[PDB]
Amino acid sequence: LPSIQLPVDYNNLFNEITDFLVTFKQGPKYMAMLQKVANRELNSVIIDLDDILQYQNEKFLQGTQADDLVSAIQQNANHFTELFCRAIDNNMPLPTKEIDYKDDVLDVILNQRRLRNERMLSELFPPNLTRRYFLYFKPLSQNCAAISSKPLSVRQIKGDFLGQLITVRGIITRVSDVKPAVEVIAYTCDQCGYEVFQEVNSRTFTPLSECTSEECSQNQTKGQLFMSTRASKFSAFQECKIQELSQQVPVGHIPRSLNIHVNGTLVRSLSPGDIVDVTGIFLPAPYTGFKALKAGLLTETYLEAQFVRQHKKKFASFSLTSDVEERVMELITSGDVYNRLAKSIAPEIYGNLDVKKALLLLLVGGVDKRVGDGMKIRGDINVCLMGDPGVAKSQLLKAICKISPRGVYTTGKGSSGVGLTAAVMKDPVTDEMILEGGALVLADNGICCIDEFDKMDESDRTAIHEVMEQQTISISKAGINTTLNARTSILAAANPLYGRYNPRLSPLDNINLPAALLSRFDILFLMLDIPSRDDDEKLAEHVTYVHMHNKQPDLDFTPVEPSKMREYIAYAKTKRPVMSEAVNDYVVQAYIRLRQDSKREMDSKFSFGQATPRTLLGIIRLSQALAKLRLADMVDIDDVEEALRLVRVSKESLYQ
Amino acid sequence: DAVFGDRVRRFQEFLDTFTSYRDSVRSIQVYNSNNAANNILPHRIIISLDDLREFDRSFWSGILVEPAYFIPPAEKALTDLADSMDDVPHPNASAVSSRHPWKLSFKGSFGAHALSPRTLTAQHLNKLVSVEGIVTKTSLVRPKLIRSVHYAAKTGRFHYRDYTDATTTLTTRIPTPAIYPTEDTEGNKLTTEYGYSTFIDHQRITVQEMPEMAPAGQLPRSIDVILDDDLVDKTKPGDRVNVVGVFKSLGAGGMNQSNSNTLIGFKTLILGNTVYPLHAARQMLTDFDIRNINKLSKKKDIFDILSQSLAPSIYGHDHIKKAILLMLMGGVEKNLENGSHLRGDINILMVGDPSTAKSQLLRFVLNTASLAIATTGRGSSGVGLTAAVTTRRLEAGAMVLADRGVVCIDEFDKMTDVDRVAIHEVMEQQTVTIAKAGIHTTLNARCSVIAAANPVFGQYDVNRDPHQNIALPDSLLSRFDLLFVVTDDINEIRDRSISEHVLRTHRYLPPGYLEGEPVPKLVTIPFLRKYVQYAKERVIPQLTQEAINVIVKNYTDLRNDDNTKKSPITARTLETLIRLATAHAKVRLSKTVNKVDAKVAANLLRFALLGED
Amino acid sequence: EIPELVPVGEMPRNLTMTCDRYLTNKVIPGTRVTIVGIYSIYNSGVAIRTPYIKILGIQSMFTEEEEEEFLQLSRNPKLYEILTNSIAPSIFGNEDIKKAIVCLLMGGSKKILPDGMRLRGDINVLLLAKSQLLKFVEKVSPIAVYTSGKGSSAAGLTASVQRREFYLEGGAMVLADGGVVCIDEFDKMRDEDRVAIHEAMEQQTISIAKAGITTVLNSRTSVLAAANTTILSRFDMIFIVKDDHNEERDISIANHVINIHTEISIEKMKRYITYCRLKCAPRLSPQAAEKLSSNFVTIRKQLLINPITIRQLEAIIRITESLAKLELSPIAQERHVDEAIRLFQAS
DNA sequence: ACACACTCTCCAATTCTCTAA
DNA sequence: TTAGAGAATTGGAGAGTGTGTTTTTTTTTTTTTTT
Ligand SMILES: Nc1ncnc2c1ncn2[C@@H]1O[C@H](COP(=O)(O)OP(=O)(O)NP(=O)(O)O)[C@@H](O)[C@H]1O
Ligand SMILES: Nc1ncnc2c1ncn2[C@@H]1O[C@H](COP(=O)(O)OP(=O)(O)NP(=O)(O)O)[C@@H](O)[C@H]1O
Ligand SMILES: [Mg+2]
Ligand SMILES: [Mg+2]
Ligand SMILES: [Zn+2]
Repeated sequence: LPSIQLPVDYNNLFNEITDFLVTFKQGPKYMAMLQKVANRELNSVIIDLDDILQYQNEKFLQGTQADDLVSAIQQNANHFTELFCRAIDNNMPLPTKEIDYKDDVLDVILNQRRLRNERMLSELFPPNLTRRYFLYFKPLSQNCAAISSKPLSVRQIKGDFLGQLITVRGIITRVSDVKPAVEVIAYTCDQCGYEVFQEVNSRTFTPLSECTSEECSQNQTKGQLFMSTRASKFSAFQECKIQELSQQVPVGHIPRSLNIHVNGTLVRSLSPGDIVDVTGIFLPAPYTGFKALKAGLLTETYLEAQFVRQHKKKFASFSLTSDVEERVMELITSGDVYNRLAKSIAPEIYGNLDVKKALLLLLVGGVDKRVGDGMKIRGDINVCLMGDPGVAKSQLLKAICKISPRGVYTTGKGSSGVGLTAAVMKDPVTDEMILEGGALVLADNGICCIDEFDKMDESDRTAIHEVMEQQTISISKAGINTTLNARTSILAAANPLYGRYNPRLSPLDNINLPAALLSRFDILFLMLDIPSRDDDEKLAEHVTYVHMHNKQPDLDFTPVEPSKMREYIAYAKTKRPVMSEAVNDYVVQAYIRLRQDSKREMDSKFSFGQATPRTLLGIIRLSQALAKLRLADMVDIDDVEEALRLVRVSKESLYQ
Repeated sequence: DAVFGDRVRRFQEFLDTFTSYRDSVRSIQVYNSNNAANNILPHRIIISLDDLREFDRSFWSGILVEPAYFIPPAEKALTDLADSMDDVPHPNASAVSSRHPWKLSFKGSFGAHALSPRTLTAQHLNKLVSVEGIVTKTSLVRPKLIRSVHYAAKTGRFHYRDYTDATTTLTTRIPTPAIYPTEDTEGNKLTTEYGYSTFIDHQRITVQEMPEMAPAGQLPRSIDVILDDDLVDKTKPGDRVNVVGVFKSLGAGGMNQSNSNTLIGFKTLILGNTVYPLHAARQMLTDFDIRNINKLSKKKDIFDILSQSLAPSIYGHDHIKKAILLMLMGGVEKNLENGSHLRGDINILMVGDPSTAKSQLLRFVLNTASLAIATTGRGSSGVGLTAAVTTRRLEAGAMVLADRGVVCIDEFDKMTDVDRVAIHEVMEQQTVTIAKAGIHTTLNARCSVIAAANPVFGQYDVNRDPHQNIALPDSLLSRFDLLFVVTDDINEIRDRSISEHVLRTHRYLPPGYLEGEPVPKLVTIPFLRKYVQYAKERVIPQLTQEAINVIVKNYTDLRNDDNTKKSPITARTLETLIRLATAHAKVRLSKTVNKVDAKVAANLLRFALLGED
Repeated sequence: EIPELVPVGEMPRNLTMTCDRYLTNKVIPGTRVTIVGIYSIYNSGVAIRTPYIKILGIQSMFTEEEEEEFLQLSRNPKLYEILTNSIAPSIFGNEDIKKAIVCLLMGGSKKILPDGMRLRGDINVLLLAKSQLLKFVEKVSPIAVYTSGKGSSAAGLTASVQRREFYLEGGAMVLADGGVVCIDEFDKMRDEDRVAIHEAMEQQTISIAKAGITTVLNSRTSVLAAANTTILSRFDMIFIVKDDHNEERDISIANHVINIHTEISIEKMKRYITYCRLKCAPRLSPQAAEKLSSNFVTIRKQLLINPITIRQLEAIIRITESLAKLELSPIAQERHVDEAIRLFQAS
């Protein structure tokens, strides 16, 4: 009933929008996109607010006043999706190329309807019915920066923000599968042969049932309406949920969450377990009909997604733009990348260089193989660290957990073999049975870190056997019978029996693992804490420096930063280097010697069990990883001898 | 109607007379106006109910007996005062029509209206009351609509409307249907302007009488409270709290036609006006405290004074007292630029004969640390001590609850092997991680551990190895910074001294009591708590080359020289030296660690480790 | 309905009823009452309604002259003998057992220090015929609980966690808080209670951190126990019951049994014990301190040339205070110290 | 307040009848 | 034989009224404390 004044007039802002779309350039930037839309080449338009800020600054420096459109579309974001769409529809250019127009049902229907009106004469339909494109806003760069550039945790999203454009940081908990949602519905009248349309915005609607057209009415033609899919307009819909990071929850509270909606080409971007910076519009969800009359003033709410930024680029997302090319050329031209990359893993830890080199080869991994008859062979590498207390095992393990784009960390005592693999939970109130994957599934195509491996129960450790070699999980339980994919490499850490390693016994007595499991690790590294006045002094001088400066001590060596390291590793995981006959003869001859030496010494104090055929393929996998890191397309004997050295060094700790 | 204006005038006279409230309005406004140009303070003021009594008794009793007729005009007058004071020009679209007035809160002298949930009675309805109890439940936060704004497409005019519900206002009005208008009076189609509309936060809680007051094992009684705007989420379950607000009734009570024959009663609530906690830990320093703390720190031997003032009722064990003081101060926690973490908190273990004050000394820490949890070793399971699953929801254990605090474990030797191994992560990585059916999560647990145990043979046997006397694995003993062995060696003068000491202790009488009625210098514990709090918040000592020169030499000699030492020596021993030196420098309020601190830390570690100084 | 009215083999019938204004909050559960009210029906089959009643009416520290008697008792020169004689008078002999029960009923004095440490007031005794004394103690004590070693539930003596969500319940150590508790066979204690009673006795608390529960329970009580090892160290005094076989005693008991089949009284003594606990909490004189410390070092030296420990010196002090409490003397004296060490011969 | 089921009422469309050219 | 003036019978347009709606196992997988 009443009315107020406000500082904003939308006519001025509409004029600014139509100038911006036809003038801005880094021809003008957005007219190329609209030409691609007109050619049917492109389905969505992404508006950059950095452009609008730049445009405002340039117009100001030319000595003229202008409205602050950037804050104006952040404060009340919902309304401007319509203004930009009307401007785009007004200014859309004509096609540059032939289209085959007859493929469109709506074109035929509207052409015939226009012809009917033309004959009869001897808005027509809602404009939403012919918008072939989607439109989204991208928030301000924080380095140019405003609230949309600054991430909020899910607790900080108060009721003040309803209507605004914001950014949210958290973990995704669940994702729905895609289904269609109506936008414009189409009907046919039987007796008078005429078509009518209806537009849907709310969660529910009543379909039409009477032909209220004036011509039909004046012919007293009370015809029947029928619905049609073939000329209705749908859009893809998906719903998700986001939840705050566990390390940001205040003490004694339960974590909170938000509902996310996604439409258009942005669909199936999110996935469960992702850590992500989502940005969008935060809105209420009104009730409808009789429910609204007795629901009260408490409103449900949700987030309309507009753009999504991931924290770590998955290795599958790689493509060699020249921006990346220029950076990998730095490492390639500098040379000796193997040592530099290994030295760059956890620089705050002194020494341990061979362990770091082994863990770099774990990050790269071997080549997947699939024979013409259907047999397949594991490409992943498995590694284990066995050693005394206080030698940085947990610390080094947790450092590698940062580099990998997909990975999880777990400890032996806190873990169930079920929850480690996959569980059949009677989760809903409806008594339904549903399968939910465990840690080894969440680490699919990544690394799984298992600390305190010696504390985990002997029965529960057997769950890992199938995943380690076959990279799959098989379940046959109440109402569920399926196989899941688990393409994951395992890294584990343990103390020997009795804690500190005991020289009175053999290595196998100290290790205390069964034969079938000890074989599934490609490398097991044995590391012992033996005092030395000389080495202890150097280690202490290094650690004390680190505590003093927060920096590793350096005179010669500069580590590569983790980002450039990820780019190099991601580029290196694409190569698939092949073997050759000269190399094959050498490794074939090496394998015989290993088994003969094992047979000779099964009695001996220097025994470590017997070399199985899985030790041959371990050599091939390590060799191929080394070939990948030098960006080759061919394994070289130089790789094989290093792969043998790296296996030999694991046992030298036994000899003080 | 006319009476509303006069009440606004009379409260304006009060606000002009008692000027300390104008300063409050103005200071909040200028603070908010400053940082807006770069957190924000709420538009709320607390008035002393005594000032209002001395100013006008007729207004005082009106606020206190008829709040629905006196609180609204008073609050209106406060908003006019804040609005007439100068404010930033050219407000934005949302600021122009925020629908956000200032709000009141009260303190002091409620008299007869200070109550508890058991005694709140139908006579007190519509009065302003104060209640005390324990929070038991809290709802989720929800937004609530109060105003909406609409733009008319053809005419270019902005329209608006307001909404009400029975819990939003002290006075009573016709309820509103929560519908959005789609069309103008003149037939123009409307659009809704989110971001210009106004929504507020809402939360319901429940408060119950304290269990100490429950009669005869009878059922306890409780009330529901309504909170909104600024008051949301300032409490959690288990809090002891005192709430101020108006006590009111709701609904039709079955007189709107029902099957009950109207035997059922009306519903009732308290509308939260102000909330205060109860202490049942933290203290806030006055200026004089800063002066005294800084002056005392320049004595020659502050460490001796402070350490001997811990548990003066316990004779002897000087070194354990010094170790506990350094534990309460702690080291400095490091986070490196690559995300790597280096531990800061000190863990202590003590093992010894029966009756040698182990449990009695362990009990003292629980009553001087700001956050402390206590448990017996056999009364706790691995999951209960770290974390457990429920319904999926994950529930914290004792080590997760004391995050930045200390945890005390008595009868540590009785804990089973299956329970002990759950602790190996928490004492170094300072986290808890679970991987069970339907759950994977990491939790933080940053505390310091102090614990007591009995040796294997019931008394310590010097004629057998320390490993034979102490049945724990080497990987666990390595995680304790200081390991103390203590025994009851029989000697004449020692026995005489201790016995005379406990007899002098048992002859104490508290100050306010006649004899037989039932109930160097030492700083008082209430001052020592302030000293520890100040030192832990305001000083962060950085390491120096002179300290490092001592630390490196001591570590390499101690590790390499062959001796009958009672604990394994590893890379973690070096960190114990750095932590102890940093904590001693912090006692001294020094901005940097010096050679003296490193020397003292070495002389404490040598005593505990090699048994002799 | 009244228990002595119900027809045999049937569970009792009941009614629901309403009251308002001054008739509210006038009664509590378990009380027998008489009611006047209108009997009527209300809405809540065919043409059928529930009945109820509207109520219109319901029916259901010391004086000066009391404490004068207690004061006259306090100045009697043989009061200690009188109270010992008044305890289980049918039981022959066993003088020191009766003396120890008097001290257990009277207790020492609680104290709190400037550094916040807290000093225990209670007493604990163990007995190795014996069934009668625990029942007598249960009757004479102002507050009392009686149990056998297995306990009344899966809580046992101390407490336990049970299960569906988990919960916790306390046994007969938590329930007797503030009073006395007596155990009828201490050897039948359960495994969890064997370890948990250490905290319950030394700390006067029970603490649990299991299945997400994290709480501490109060256990402020004096324990009397009997049976038929290291657990004896928890008690202040231990004694073994003794018997005599006079035929006249059994004949007298049998004659009394036939009579039912065909010195100070309990209530007065209970009220006196209550009065003394409320009025007096006495302190050691310096002479007692020199005496006790000299005796302590003497016993340790004698044992060294041939154990006593501080946790037993602090028990002798509590016994000494409890002996001075009978006289209402505000100070304890060498007279009490002598009888305290004399009675300390548990062996 | 929002789709439905059911009731009530008035008005004009229709067919039938009579009269005269 | 056509047609036009007047009367009677019926249909359904459409207006009105009242109404209803939100909201002890038994079998099977998994974690936890208890003997
Ligand atoms: N070479 C090293 N360089 C730097 N710090 C080291 C080195 N070796 C050991 N440390 C320190 O040793 C401490 C303990 O490391 P941590 O990873 O917890 O040991 P761990 O091998 O997991 N021992 P445990 O879990 O008992 O088997 C850390 O603070 C490290 O800084
Ligand atoms: N200076 C002291 N030295 C030793 N014990 C003392 C001292 N002062 C008091 N005590 C008393 O010693 C008794 C036993 O102390 P407590 O701390 O329980 O020993 P403990 O080491 O825990 N023995 P235990 O429970 O068998 O492991 C208490 O009653 C204390 O009051
Ligand atoms: Mg570790
Ligand atoms: Mg003790
Ligand atoms: Zn039609």
